[PDB]
Amino acid sequence: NGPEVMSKMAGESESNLRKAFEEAEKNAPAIIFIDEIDSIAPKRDKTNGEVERRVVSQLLTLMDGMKARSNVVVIAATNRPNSIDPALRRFGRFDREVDIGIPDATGRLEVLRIHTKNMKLADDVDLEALAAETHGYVG
Amino acid sequence: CRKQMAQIREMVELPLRHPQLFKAIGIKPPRGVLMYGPPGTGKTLMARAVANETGAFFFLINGPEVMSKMAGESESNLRKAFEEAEKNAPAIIFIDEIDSIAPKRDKTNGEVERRVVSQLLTLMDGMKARSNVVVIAATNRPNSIDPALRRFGRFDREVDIGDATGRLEVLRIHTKNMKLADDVDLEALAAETHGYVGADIASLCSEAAMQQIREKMDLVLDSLGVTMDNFRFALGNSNWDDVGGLDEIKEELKETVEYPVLKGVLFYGPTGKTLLAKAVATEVSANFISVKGPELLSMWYGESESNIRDIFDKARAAAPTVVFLDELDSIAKARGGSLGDAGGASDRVVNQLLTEMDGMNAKKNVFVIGATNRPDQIDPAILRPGRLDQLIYVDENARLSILNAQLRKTPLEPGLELTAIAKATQGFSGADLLYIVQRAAKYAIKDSIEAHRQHEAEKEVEPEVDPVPYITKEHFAEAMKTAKR
Amino acid sequence: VGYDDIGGCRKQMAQIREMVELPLRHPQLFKAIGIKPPRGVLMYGPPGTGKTLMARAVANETGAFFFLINGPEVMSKMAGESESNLRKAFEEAEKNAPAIIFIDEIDSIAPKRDKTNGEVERRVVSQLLTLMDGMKARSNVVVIAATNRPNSIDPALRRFGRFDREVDIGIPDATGRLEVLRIHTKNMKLADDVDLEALAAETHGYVGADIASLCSEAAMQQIREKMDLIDLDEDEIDAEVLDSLGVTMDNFRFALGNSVNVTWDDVGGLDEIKEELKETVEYPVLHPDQYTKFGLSPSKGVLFYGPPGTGKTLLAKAVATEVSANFISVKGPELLSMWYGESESNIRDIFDKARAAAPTVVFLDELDSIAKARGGSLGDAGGASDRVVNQLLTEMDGMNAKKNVFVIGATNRPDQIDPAILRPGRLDQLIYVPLPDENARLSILNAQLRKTPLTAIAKATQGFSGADLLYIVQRAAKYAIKDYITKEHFAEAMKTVSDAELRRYEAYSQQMK
Amino acid sequence: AAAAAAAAAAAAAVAVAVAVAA
Ligand SMILES: Nc1ncnc2c1ncn2[C@@H]1O[C@H](COP(=O)(O)OP(=O)(O)O)[C@@H](O)[C@H]1O
Ligand SMILES: Nc1ncnc2c1ncn2[C@@H]1O[C@H](COP(=O)(O)OP(=O)(O)O)[C@@H](O)[C@H]1O
Repeated sequence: NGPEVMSKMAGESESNLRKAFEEAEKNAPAIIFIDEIDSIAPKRDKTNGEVERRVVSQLLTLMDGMKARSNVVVIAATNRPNSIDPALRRFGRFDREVDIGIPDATGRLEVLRIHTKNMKLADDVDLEALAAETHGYVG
Repeated sequence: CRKQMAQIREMVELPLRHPQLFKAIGIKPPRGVLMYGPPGTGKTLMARAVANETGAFFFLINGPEVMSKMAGESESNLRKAFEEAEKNAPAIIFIDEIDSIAPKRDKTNGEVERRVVSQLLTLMDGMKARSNVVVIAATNRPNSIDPALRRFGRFDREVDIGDATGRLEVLRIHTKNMKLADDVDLEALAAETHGYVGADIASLCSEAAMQQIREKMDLVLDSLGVTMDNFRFALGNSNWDDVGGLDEIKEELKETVEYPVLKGVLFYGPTGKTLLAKAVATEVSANFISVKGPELLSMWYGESESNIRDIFDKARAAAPTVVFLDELDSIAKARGGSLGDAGGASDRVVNQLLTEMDGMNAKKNVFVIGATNRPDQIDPAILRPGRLDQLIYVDENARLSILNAQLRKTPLEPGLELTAIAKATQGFSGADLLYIVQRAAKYAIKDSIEAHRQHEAEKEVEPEVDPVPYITKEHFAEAMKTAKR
Repeated sequence: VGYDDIGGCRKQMAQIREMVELPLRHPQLFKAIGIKPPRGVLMYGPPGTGKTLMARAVANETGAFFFLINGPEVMSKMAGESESNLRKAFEEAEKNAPAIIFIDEIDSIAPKRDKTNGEVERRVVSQLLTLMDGMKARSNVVVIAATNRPNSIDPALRRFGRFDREVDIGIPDATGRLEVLRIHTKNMKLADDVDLEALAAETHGYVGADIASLCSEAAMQQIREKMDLIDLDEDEIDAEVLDSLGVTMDNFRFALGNSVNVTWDDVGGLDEIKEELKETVEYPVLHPDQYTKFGLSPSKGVLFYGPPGTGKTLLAKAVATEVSANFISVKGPELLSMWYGESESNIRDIFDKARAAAPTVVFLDELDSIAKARGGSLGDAGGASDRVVNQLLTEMDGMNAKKNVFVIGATNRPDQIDPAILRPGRLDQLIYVPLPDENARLSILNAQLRKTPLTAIAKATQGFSGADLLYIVQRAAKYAIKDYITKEHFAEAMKTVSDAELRRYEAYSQQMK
Repeated sequence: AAAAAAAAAAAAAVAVAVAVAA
């Protein structure tokens, strides 16, 4: 959880990230998912404190350090991509983006079918028509 | 970039290879070089070539790689880097992305930033004759730079880096560590690639590898090769002849333009004046800047000799250039006498135009291109000899060529001839032909939507992909019914 | 770094030298006379005029501490930061030995607290007021400020104690500019055939800071001219290249190329008018000792009037170039504005620029449009015309010093000007420029075709203007480019001014006599 | 142990002026 990397004792967030990566590495070529990276990775313009810099730099150096045998991948999921520290976008840290956009009519029909497949539907249901009026609906 | 490369090589050799000669000359102004221009031109490639062409030190410092968070951690780091570059040998310091540690100290509101820029200025100013160190700095935008950094002493030598061989070399460098194929030709990939720089070739190679892996998965380790088709479909899934008629007129115009560049011109008529201006701006091998008629006086704050003044300054800066003045009558309008606020504004605009057009000597190779439909409302003070004397007066074949060029990327019906439209329309223009074509397309789209709705109704109570895939002659005959001149 | 690097600012340099050295070299003298000096200077003038250089030279030649403060640099958007920066700067300056603080561009941080809207700027102004003058105001520290417009400063700042004295560092004169040029070129090795006097006379309108840029550009051009064929020391240094260096006249001329070039030669005819103009323009500047021993000021105004395209503006440019003065040419309608008080502001600004760089030739074309008869117009345009006319009257001859400015008017309707601009002391000289005669056509043909590869075409004019002859010459040149200058071009060009105007002009010339 | 701190200084506004055309 993004905002859950801080701690109470003086300078424990860095140790938290270090032990997190150590546990992710020592067990297996695992996959680690950091939620709401924007909460702990804002552009330098919007940074005034000092713990933010320390934790950001610790995360940068952890991301860069990647042995050939590690075989671990990071999954980032931010709904606010325009307010991220660009240092993370450099090659070797985060190169492959995934623009999860708004689905089309077929996608909306698929979602409708997925969600409605666990309820008692009357015979009159026609999800095809519903998947044409839900214009701006997303997920 | 032959000329720019030679200039940079001279500026990096003479102040780095013959310091004694420079001292004997008695001028030591060369200490900082800036490189601006559009992105993806080879500024980083030029920096790498300079660093790999000389055995001197290369202390590269990025823009945002100076911020730490500690008290004065950026100025101390800059001072340490400068002292190392001065102590090691006469060398060059490469500052990539200079747009990050120079917020102009006037719009910024931070503290560390306003202290670093000052540290960089006081470190660039504190270079003596015995240092023999140079600075090269790359940037993306040429406007977001502090003028104090571009002052005489720190940054005075700016270059504007505005090829296929470098692209082929980068491609062979990237793909030389992979079992690609046995029937691949990287020359075609280096020639067809125009705007890629540095990373686009790597992305193309990665996409080719991914497509090769996907190709040999749905149908094995040693039998893996990225063929030519993989790179072809990775490139395809990544990122004067148009003026019919007036052949002798366009030939004379081209010859006159070539001879002067080996001042101005004005077009008048009923016709394709903007088309001719676009063709000149496209197929002249020179710069081109176009503004509207009443768009040059819409900047306010005395736009009269402010917007036009800055337009002429930008034109004279990028010499040679072409100033496409659209709707010259609307701008000049024969100011004469009006006795009002609008009359005063028109007089001020006319005076600004006269004082920024008559002051163009043989230097700067300026060229003003004007166009109008009614030449009666043009100011005679601007049509006088010595300022703008040319008068280009502006058919069936031209109309046919325009109709054939407008319907290039259009699925027209095979049983259709455009000579009838060219012969029927005599005093028409390209705008009216475009309007007729758009009306025909609208009629075809309406017919297609009606056929689709009929097919949907019949299905609810199968045709091809489109019931009318091509525009028939009936659509054109119905679009030309409401066509005017 | 030293006083020897100062050129042209003799009186100001001596003044500051005294004010900074007397209380440091011999404090006991001031104890004997029993007062303290003023610790404050306000430099005002155009940018790039040795302000910072002079300040640092004084700081270096007199053992002290020099602290530089930039105007926008210390300004901060955040609250409570700017004044803290000022306080700490003054504190650390006071911690050192006798020191000289220098505030560059102080007008950016002194908005007078009158028309300002924000709160940070007025707070920093108050902080400056407290730091310079207050309980325990200052102890053995000197404060200097630099600005371009000194009127945009808080009046509380221009008071004794805060800024007691206000030195004026304007554009240097010919001798000072020569001093600056030789000071810069002293380090440079100068080749023969180069004379500094001519290069100082030609660079008439240069502020002084860009003289160094001119010299550097000339050196760069010379070294680039001797590097295309000579190697760039990519293998080994040579000894035959070190010798035989030095800039020549061509390099400096090229640098100057990087306000018009006329040398009394292109002008044809009008011999007596040329003689009178050079007479009345040259003596005020060439030999002013004769005037000052005769104790009388020189005439300044001149007015031409006649048909158009006769060479009035060309004559003005020629006389401006013959002397080493500047030249400001403006058109009549080019200064009018539809707003209230803007035309008069333009007139005042032009004349202030003219007086700030003497000697200067100001040229007013189409004077009828601007200096129309006040008379009676009963309209808003009439009011604007009256106001601008009055501004001209009071700016050409009013409560001014009139140090050295030569106003030259050129008009086409001499009857539409009020009888107050033509008063002696404003435009005393009224000289009618007539059409050229046969001999004048010979002269104009000879002077037009100087750098080009005649009586028959001179007699075939019959009362044309010089503009027509220029048109003929340009057409011939264009046909030569299209195709030495052949006779057929002139033969075919001969085929390709109202009498009423002539009548009116002669009427006014005779009535005037 | 560490600690945080709040700070709110000021902002920047825009004014509108009137002119008198002759
Ligand atoms: N009288 C002078 N003698 C020598 N150099 C001068 C003189 N006046 C101006 N300069 C040059 O002007 C350049 C810039 O002027 P400076 O006084 O440093 O700045 P500014 O007046 O713009 O604050 C410096 O290179 C200085 O050498
Ligand atoms: N005596 C002269 N010597 C050189 N050129 C002249 C002379 N008289 C007229 N001309 C030329 O004819 C035109 C004279 O008009 P100009 O100098 O603009 O004056 P005006 O203010 O009277 O319109 C210019 O093209 C000028 O080059």
